[PDB]
Parts: sequence; structure tokens; C-alpha cells
Amino acid sequence: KVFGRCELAAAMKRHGLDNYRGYSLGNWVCAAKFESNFNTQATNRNTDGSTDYGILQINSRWWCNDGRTPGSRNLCNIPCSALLSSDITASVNCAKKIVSDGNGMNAWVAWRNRCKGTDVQAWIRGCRL
Ligand SMILES: [Cl-]
Ligand SMILES: [Cl-]
Ligand SMILES: [Cl-]
Ligand SMILES: [Cl-]
Ligand code: NA
Repeated sequence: KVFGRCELAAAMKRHGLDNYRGYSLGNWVCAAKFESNFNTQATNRNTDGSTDYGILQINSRWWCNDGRTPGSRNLCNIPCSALLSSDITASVNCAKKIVSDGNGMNAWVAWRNRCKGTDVQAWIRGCRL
């Protein structure tokens, strides 16, 4: 599923991400935009063989099981395929665990490089929330 901007904002807010660990909704929407262009089915292979999945490009090296990432962990205790659903619950629940682990949203390199320190509220501007 390819979400609209405001559609994804509303879905994220309903799933508890708004100000989760202090990160306003615009931060999460901005991260999703540059990780996946709002496409739940996005996948991207990393150089070391792990794979990133879903709207927030969550990595099989640590967070989900895809059966093909040797030595990896599955700290969200989910199949990586769960991260590609039209329903964003698994991605949100895993993102909450990631952003709580110590480095906040810097875990998403694209958030650090493209969202951090910018006017992230622009990503929710105009949305009925
Ligand atoms: Cl915001
Ligand atoms: Cl990540
Ligand atoms: Cl594996
Ligand atoms: Cl933080
Ligand atoms: Na894994």
C-alpha cells in the first residue's frame, strides 16, 4: 500500500507514534517519506546481506526474521514480511522498540540526514488529525 501523507500521519497517530519518545508526528512522517516514499511494500538489500523492510525500512540484521541474514537477531519477534502489510501495526510496534533502544531516531540514517533539524511539522501541515 502507498499511503498518502496525511493518511499516514493519521494512521501513525492512531497507533501511538505522535510524540512517542518525544518525536513529534512530523518526524515519523518525514522518516517514512525518505525511507519508503510511504510504500509499505518497500524492500532494499544492504551491502552486508541484510534487508530493510516496509514504510520505515526496518533492518533484518537486528529487528525481524527473514531467514536469510546469517548471525542476525529478531528483536521485534516478527517475520520481516509482517513489515510489508497494508496495516502498519507491526512496523509501528517495531519502530517503538527501535527508537527506545538508546539512539532515538538516529537509527534511521535518512532521518538523521534529511529530517533531523528541519521543519518536520511541514509534513503534517494541513492534515485533519
Ligand atoms: Cl511535527
Ligand atoms: Cl532502522
Ligand atoms: Cl536469518
Ligand atoms: Cl531521543
Ligand atoms: Na534477523
